[PDB]
Amino acid sequence: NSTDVEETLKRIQNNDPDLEEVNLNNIMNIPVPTLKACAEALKTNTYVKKFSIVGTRSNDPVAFALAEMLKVNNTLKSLNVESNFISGSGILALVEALQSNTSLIELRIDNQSQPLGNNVEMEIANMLEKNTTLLKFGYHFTQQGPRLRASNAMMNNNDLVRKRRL
Ligand SMILES: [Zn+2]
Repeated sequence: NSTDVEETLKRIQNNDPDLEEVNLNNIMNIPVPTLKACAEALKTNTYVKKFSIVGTRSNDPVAFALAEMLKVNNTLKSLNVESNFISGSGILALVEALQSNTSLIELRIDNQSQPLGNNVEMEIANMLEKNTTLLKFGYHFTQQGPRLRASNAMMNNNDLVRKRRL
């Protein structure tokens, strides 16, 4: 990944119309403050459609910052925070943000360092049922109950798109 992180941050902040996709995947020396800055910048950015920070050694502070962003941003379509060190608290914050977001259609939280746990999984399933705009959720539920409810929620949301198309 040869992405210029600082330049990318600047473009997000300036709402550069040519920046539709941000991929910071596998860049392992990005300071958390910089990732936090990207999240803050996205609050007012209207052109970035995809934001990915897979394997960036991100943690809860970054997840919470992105959760705040999701409640304000109404243009980002896909957020990927896979393979990081976000805890169940950080992940729950991201999913909870969906209660007040109708733009995001894809949220990938899969493969953090630690497991979420049944209690977090159950709350997530509940949240996915309260949001009707998300179409893809990147995560493999360990528990059957939450797994089926989430599978059904995503199927329902996708059916909505089909019924309202054109
Ligand atoms: Zn998984």
